[PDB]
Amino acid sequence: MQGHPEVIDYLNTLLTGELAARDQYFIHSRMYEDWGFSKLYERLNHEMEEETQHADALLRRILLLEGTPRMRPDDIHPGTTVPEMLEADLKLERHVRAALAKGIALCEQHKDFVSRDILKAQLADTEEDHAYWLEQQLGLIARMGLENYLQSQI
Amino acid sequence: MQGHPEVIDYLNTLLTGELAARDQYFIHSRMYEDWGFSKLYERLNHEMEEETQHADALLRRILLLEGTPRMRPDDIHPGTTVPEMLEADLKLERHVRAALAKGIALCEQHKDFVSRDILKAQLADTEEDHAYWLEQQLGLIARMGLENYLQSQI
Amino acid sequence: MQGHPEVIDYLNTLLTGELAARDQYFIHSRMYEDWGFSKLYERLNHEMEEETQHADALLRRILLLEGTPRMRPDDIHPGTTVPEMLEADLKLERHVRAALAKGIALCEQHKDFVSRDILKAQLADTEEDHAYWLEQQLGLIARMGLENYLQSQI
Amino acid sequence: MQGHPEVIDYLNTLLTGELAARDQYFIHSRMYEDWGFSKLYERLNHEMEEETQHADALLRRILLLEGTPRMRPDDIHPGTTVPEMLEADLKLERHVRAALAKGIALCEQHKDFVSRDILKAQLADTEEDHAYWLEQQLGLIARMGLENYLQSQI
Amino acid sequence: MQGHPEVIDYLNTLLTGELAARDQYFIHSRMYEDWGFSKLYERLNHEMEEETQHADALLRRILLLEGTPRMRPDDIHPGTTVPEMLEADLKLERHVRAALAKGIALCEQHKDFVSRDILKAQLADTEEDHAYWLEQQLGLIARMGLENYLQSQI
Amino acid sequence: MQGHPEVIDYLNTLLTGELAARDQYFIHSRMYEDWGFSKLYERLNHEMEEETQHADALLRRILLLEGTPRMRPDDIHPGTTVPEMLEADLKLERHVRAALAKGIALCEQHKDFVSRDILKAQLADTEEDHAYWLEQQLGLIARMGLENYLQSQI
Amino acid sequence: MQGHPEVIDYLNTLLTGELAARDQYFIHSRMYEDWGFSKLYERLNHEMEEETQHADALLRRILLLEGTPRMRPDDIHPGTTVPEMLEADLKLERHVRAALAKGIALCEQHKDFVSRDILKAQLADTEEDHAYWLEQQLGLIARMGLENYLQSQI
Amino acid sequence: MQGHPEVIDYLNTLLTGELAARDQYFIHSRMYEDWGFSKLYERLNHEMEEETQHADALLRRILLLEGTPRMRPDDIHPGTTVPEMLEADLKLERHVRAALAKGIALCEQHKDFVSRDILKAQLADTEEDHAYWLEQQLGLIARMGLENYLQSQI
Amino acid sequence: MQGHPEVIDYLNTLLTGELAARDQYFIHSRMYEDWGFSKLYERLNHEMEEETQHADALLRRILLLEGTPRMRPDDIHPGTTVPEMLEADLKLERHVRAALAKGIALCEQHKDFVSRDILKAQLADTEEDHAYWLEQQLGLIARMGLENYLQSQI
Amino acid sequence: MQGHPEVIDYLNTLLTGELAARDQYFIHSRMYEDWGFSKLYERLNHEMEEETQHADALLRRILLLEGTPRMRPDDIHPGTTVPEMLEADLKLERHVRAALAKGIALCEQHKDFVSRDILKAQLADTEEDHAYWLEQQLGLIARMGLENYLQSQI
Amino acid sequence: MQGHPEVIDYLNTLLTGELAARDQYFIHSRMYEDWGFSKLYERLNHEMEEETQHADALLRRILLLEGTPRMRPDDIHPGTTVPEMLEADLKLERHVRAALAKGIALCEQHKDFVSRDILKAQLADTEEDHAYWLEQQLGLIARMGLENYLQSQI
Amino acid sequence: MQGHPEVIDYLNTLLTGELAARDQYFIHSRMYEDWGFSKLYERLNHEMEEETQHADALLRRILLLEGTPRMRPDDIHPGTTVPEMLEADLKLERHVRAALAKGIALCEQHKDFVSRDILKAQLADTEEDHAYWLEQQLGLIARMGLENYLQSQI
Ligand SMILES: [Fe+3]
Ligand SMILES: [Fe+3]
Ligand SMILES: [Fe+3]
Ligand SMILES: [Fe+3]
Ligand SMILES: [Fe+3]
Ligand SMILES: [Fe+3]
Ligand SMILES: [Fe+3]
Ligand SMILES: [Fe+3]
Ligand SMILES: [Fe+3]
Ligand SMILES: [Fe+3]
Ligand SMILES: [Fe+3]
Ligand SMILES: [Fe+3]
Ligand SMILES: [Fe+3]
Ligand SMILES: [Fe+3]
Ligand SMILES: [Fe+3]
Ligand SMILES: [Fe+3]
Ligand SMILES: [Fe+3]
Ligand SMILES: [Fe+3]
Ligand SMILES: [Fe+3]
Ligand SMILES: [Fe+3]
Ligand SMILES: [Fe+3]
Ligand SMILES: [Fe+3]
Ligand SMILES: [Fe+3]
Ligand SMILES: [Fe+3]
Ligand SMILES: [Fe+3]
Ligand SMILES: [Fe+3]
Ligand SMILES: [Fe+3]
Ligand SMILES: [Fe+3]
Ligand SMILES: [Fe+3]
Ligand SMILES: [Fe+3]
Ligand SMILES: [Fe+3]
Ligand SMILES: [Fe+3]
Ligand SMILES: [Fe+3]
Ligand SMILES: [Fe+3]
Ligand SMILES: [Fe+3]
Ligand SMILES: [Fe+3]
Ligand code: NA
Ligand code: NA
Ligand code: NA
Ligand code: NA
Repeated sequence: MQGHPEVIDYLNTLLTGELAARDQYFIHSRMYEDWGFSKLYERLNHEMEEETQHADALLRRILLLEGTPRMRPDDIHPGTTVPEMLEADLKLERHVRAALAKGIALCEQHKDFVSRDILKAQLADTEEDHAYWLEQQLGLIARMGLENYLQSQI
Repeated sequence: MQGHPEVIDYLNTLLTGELAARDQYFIHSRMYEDWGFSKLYERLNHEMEEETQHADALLRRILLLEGTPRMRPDDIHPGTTVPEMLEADLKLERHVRAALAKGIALCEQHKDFVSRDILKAQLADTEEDHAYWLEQQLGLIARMGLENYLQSQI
Repeated sequence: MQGHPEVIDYLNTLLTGELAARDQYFIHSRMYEDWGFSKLYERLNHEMEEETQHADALLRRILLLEGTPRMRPDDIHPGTTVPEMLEADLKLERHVRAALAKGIALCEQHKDFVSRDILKAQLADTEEDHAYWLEQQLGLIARMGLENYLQSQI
Repeated sequence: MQGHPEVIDYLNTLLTGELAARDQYFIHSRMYEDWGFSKLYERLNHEMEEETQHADALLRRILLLEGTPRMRPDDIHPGTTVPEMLEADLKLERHVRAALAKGIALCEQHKDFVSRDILKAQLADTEEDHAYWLEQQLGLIARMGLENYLQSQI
Repeated sequence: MQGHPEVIDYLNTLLTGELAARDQYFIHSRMYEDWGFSKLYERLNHEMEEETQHADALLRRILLLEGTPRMRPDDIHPGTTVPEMLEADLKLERHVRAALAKGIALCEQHKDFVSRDILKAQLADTEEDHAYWLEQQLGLIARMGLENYLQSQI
Repeated sequence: MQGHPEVIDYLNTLLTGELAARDQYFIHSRMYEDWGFSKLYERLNHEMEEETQHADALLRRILLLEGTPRMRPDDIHPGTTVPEMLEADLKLERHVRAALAKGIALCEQHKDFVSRDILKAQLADTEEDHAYWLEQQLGLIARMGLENYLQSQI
Repeated sequence: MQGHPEVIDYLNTLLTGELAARDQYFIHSRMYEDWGFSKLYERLNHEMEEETQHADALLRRILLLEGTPRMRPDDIHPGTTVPEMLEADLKLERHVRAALAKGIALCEQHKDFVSRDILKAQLADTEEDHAYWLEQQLGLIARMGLENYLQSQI
Repeated sequence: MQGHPEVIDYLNTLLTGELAARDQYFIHSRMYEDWGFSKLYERLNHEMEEETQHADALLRRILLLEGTPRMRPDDIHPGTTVPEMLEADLKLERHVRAALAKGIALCEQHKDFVSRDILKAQLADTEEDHAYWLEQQLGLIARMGLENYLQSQI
Repeated sequence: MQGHPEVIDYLNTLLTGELAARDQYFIHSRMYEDWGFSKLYERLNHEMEEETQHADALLRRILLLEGTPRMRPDDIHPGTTVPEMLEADLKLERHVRAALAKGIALCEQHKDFVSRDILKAQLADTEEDHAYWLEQQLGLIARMGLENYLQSQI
Repeated sequence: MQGHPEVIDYLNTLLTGELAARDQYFIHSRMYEDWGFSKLYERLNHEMEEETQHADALLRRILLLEGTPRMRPDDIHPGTTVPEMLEADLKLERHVRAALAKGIALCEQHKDFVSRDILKAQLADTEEDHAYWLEQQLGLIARMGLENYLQSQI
Repeated sequence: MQGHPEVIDYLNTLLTGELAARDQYFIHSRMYEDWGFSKLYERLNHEMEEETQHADALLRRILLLEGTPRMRPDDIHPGTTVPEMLEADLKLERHVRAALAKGIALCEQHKDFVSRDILKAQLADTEEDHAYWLEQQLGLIARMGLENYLQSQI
Repeated sequence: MQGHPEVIDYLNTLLTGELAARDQYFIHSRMYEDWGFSKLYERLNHEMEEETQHADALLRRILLLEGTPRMRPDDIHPGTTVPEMLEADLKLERHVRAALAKGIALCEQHKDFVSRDILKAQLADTEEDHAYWLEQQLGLIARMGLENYLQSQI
């Protein structure tokens, strides 16, 4: 079934954003593991699997709409310390959030309600789970200090 | 069976106090969750269920005595930081404790011994579990400092 | 993540409406129990738990959006007979329904699609379960008469 | 295997009658549910599944006989109250009964004994279960009055 | 251990009251069974077992206090119709309630706190279960009429 | 609860479309079975059950909104060969898709968000499962030829 | 119990027809096995068991009616290729079908309704299972070609 | 549903025949038991249960057809020795067989095909099980002599 | 929470009494074991565990009230023969009983109802179990003589 | 532990090759699914998971050696038909094979035997499983033709 | 089978290194236990078992090659504080790593590929598990400070 | 994938060596069985299965490399007594060992690292299991004498 070219193009923009989120969590989770923070490894490894599923949903929708998926991830920007990595991932999730919300409005304007619903499901994941967890960690650092926080993530 | 109007009125005063305790623990438990302190969320969520049961016992007793329950909670006074919230809940429990003890004496004076027993059961919960746990947390903060304490409640 | 002040304020308006629905079902379910209608007690006790979950969803969303939840329930208006209580609860659910629908439109206008989805989930509960059950009971009373209906709810 | 054209045509007449019986029970069962009569919903939902199987048997037999099935249901005539719906379904079953009996005689005259047996199986269902249950409900209404009857079907 | 003679004598007064409550429920439960009201038989049979336990607690306490139990039940006053029997049992429970409350005050004045606690346990049973159930049945009769109520107790 | 007449009327238009989809899959699944293609029978039998559920959702929503459901299916247009039947079902699903999308926009304009959500759930089924499967079969025929495809569906 | 001589004689005619059907399926199933078509072996082996049961029913009925069974099978006419064998079995089943239908009419004319019912059970097997399966295979060959069909029966 | 008076009357004639068959097997089975032939007791006790089911089917059909069942059994004619009882039961079953066959023809002439099918089911039981077993026992007596036969039935 | 100094002091007086009861049962139970009376060892070992729990309840309550527990047991007065030990333990329990009852009155006068309830629970244990068992043993000795009694406690 | 810069750089070259292999299998597996070839979807989905593990091994080794992983995948070159995609994946695996073999020689020359072993494990996967499977599919197409091959992968 | 004398001698050099690693972990694990760090005891106890297996592999290989194992461990150099012990073990593992890598090159030059493989297996253990874990602990100390780190190892 | 001709040729040389080892163990194991040495039969039967797997690995690798396997086993040289057979098998394993080691060096020189790894796995089996077991048996004979050794292998 042929989708609207503007919707297909924008789904492709989101797809390359999700492939990048997957890859940023791939490097960050392994960096956390390398430093001995098993709880941060486990959380970010789990998020990497979740972004792979987000990407998969977009990729499959683009194919169903007879589009050609764009498979190059956006460039990523890993941190070099725990606070920088948490900040970098939060910036990433805020960008995804804004990009999804623009896509939701676009899908409504092109009367593609199934694509809109796919994006809204990911927006809820982005706001209520991914970004929220990151905000919580930065807030825990602010309240107990970085050293106590890092001890809790061994 | 028609209860004594003074006892019914005082049970209503206690009921609105218990509905408020339930609601203060509702907001505090969710604030703790929002900040990433799962152990404080779990404890205060559990206390919210316990105050709902305390309220239920009073509400049912008022109806059995052919009274009309007052269902508006007392106003609550949530804190804005972990130490303020613990303090606010302790002040709340101390007020409940005093209110229950006055009610126990009142029920005895009106020879309503079943109502008295209902209140004494809640007084033991208030003193030996609710208030006691809060005193313990504030004492833990005093002994290990706030930052170490907050780390323990993740 | 900072939500739009108008959306946060309106979520707070809905929250105090849900806290009230919880409390109206608390008093009504216990009144039904007091009169020996176990089936009405069980149904309204279950709805009280459902409104507590509705309130919880709004409260958590307000906190996630960096708002301060308003915890005072709206005033409630319990009935004094079975038909009055059913009517009062239906009036309550119709008001909730209208309030949610206005909030859904508001969330769309502020491009807060996750908040909109939270409200739409509650709107479906309100229309297809809560209000619907109440309409059914009043219709059963109309068809078999009040006395036969009350016998069926022992 | 090529069936007799008169038998195929008459099986088609019965098929559109069975598709209609299925659809009348579809609307009636959901109307009963909408009014809170779960026992009438369950019974008529079950009959809707039984008429779907009756239709299926006729449809498959028509295809086996190298006929082309007629898939438009006959028009249906739903009631607007419980007594009218029971009456309308009984009128429907009486019509089906007569139509099946004519078909049984026709199949014998064309020496199509397998088609005859298919119809006789449905005739027994129609007389001994479908129509019989409806006669029983109308008789229960006559003996205990409509209001007591409707109470029994909640 | 020698109890206070006034307390022992009053426990004996209560014991003969409990033996009577047991016997009134014995005759009423069997009358209900004789008329075909299995639910009233089961409830009053259960209450007869509960009053036997109440009597047993008093009898054992009197012996422990080196008193001689009085074993003649008070005279009972069975009804002749369902409404009269419910009324007669409610009058019985109201009398027990008042007698227990006087005994509680007496035990306190003689500093016999264990006897007081035994009586308070029975007072809660009397008010919150025995008398309450009877009030509920009479209220159900008032709301749905006697005939519908009796049908519900088959 | 009284729905908007334009929304009720349009839900009725969709209902007769879903009843037709159910019936087209009823005849097609049995035709496939008659020819020995058990895999096509099983798939289309399953879709017939899915369209019955789609119809049921619309029918129930119309009743809840105090409308009168229209129960006559739209006319159907069965094929006479496997490729024609697949094509006819795809044309059917494309029509359903367009009709649902118009209804979604209509429900939004009348601020009936629960009806809108019911339609969006069916739109996702229509696009991502029903129509998609049919497109896949026609594409398999194009890639391996009809004869090899039909062999795979025995 | 002495049956009618014309009915006994005709049952014997059918018995020798069923013994032949058993034997034609015996040779065909083993020929299919010899060529490597396990699915055709399994199907025709199963039909051979079914014809043995058909023969058994006739043989037992003839004995019950005090007749002497004729045990020589009719001559059979096996094919030499898969299409010829399917055709030969279909011709066989069409002959059985016609012979059974004549016997059904004969049994009715001699008021032997139990014999008639035995024949009608076999007629349904013959039309709806045995002949139908063979028609389906020939139709599959027509639709996908012989080579693809034979591959599917390995 | 009102049956044809001639069919109802004839079903009543059959019903009194089946009630008699039940009663003849009641006395015969107990006579066999009294003499120590447990195998004949068990067989005839089982047949008595089967005739009770035959009677039940006729009785229920007569009521469904709005007839009044005739409940007096036909007179029975028990034997006084094992060979006489077997003979008497065979004569009974032959009479039932003939009566059922006449009823089958009558039901067809009045186009009551469900009643006809009820009778045909009983006719098969009568011919293939009840009468057949009795013929077998008499034949066993003829082949091994009465004394050896009776030994086998201990 | 700061308790009343007079209540704390009196709880301390009771605590040292309970620590002594524990220790008197420790020596007596082991003396009984040393002489071969396993049943007296088991009973007094069990009472020693019960007094340890009584002491624990008082100790914990004193700490909760911000008092400093007094941990020196009162002096104990073990017997030298079975009758002397039973007598010594009964004297001990009578003293505990009186001390608890005075404490109950004191707690009421200082409106410390939770402390009062703790004491009343122990008073019931003291009267109805500990002292009662001892009275029973001395009474058994009086009724069967010491030698028969001691034989029963091996 | 600081690795040799030339080895770290070459591991990074391999890592971006493995991230690309993962992504080419991501798009190809979903394209196969979109066309209805479930067996090709399952195989390539499984290979995508295997390349993710290959990438993970390299990424972790680079971090252990105190290098900074390069996370941008190499560009990929998806096909547009089944034969092109198989060819494109085989070209990809041949390139990986050659790149790994060069890396193995490099690791030996820098006496990094653990890195060498990591690469040799992946080389065996590449040659004996990934590339081999692709060669097999192309060979199956050559032997049975593309259409028969594609039928086998439904 | 006679091994090369230079390879046997070098395996002996490695064996005495592994016996020493076992013994250094023996003393360190017990020192950690003595200080109350159960997690460091468990880890180093596990490494002591792993070095015993490394030694065993070398010892067995030397015997298989008809060499005489050297069983004196190299001298060890335990630390006196947690940071010194971690450092001392890391220095030990770095020395083992270098010694193994030299042995791998030596085995290749003498074409003893099985001995080489034994050493490479231990080299991977040394680099990727033993040394890596130690680097991680020192890095955790650097990031959260020694005191927080030691608390985490209780 | 086309392997290097020199590597393929040498793998073929090894393959015919492994086929011979399989066959020498086939004859030796059966000779041991024939003489009553079940333990030698079981061991050499197991080695025959192991050499079949070694051959299989080489054969499959040669095919993967697009070579043509040479399937003639090398000539074998069975012994005629237990000591001769053990010696002959040890000579065989020493030859295999040397042949594998030459092949390992050859594979490295042609940069075929997967083939090298296949050979190294077999070299470890040859040295550490096959040859080692044989050396052990000859050494056991030297230490306890042949007669005692043979007794141990019954
Ligand atoms: Fe998750
Ligand atoms: Fe995402
Ligand atoms: Fe995300
Ligand atoms: Fe608790
Ligand atoms: Fe409370
Ligand atoms: Fe509280
Ligand atoms: Fe619910
Ligand atoms: Fe709500
Ligand atoms: Fe609600
Ligand atoms: Fe049924
Ligand atoms: Fe039907
Ligand atoms: Fe019907
Ligand atoms: Fe009870
Ligand atoms: Fe009582
Ligand atoms: Fe009572
Ligand atoms: Fe599905
Ligand atoms: Fe649909
Ligand atoms: Fe559809
Ligand atoms: Fe079959
Ligand atoms: Fe047959
Ligand atoms: Fe047949
Ligand atoms: Fe039977
Ligand atoms: Fe019968
Ligand atoms: Fe019979
Ligand atoms: Fe005890
Ligand atoms: Fe005590
Ligand atoms: Fe005590
Ligand atoms: Fe794999
Ligand atoms: Fe790879
Ligand atoms: Fe690969
Ligand atoms: Fe390990
Ligand atoms: Fe080591
Ligand atoms: Fe090590
Ligand atoms: Fe082995
Ligand atoms: Fe080998
Ligand atoms: Fe070998
Ligand atoms: Na700390
Ligand atoms: Na009634
Ligand atoms: Na083909
Ligand atoms: Na004999």
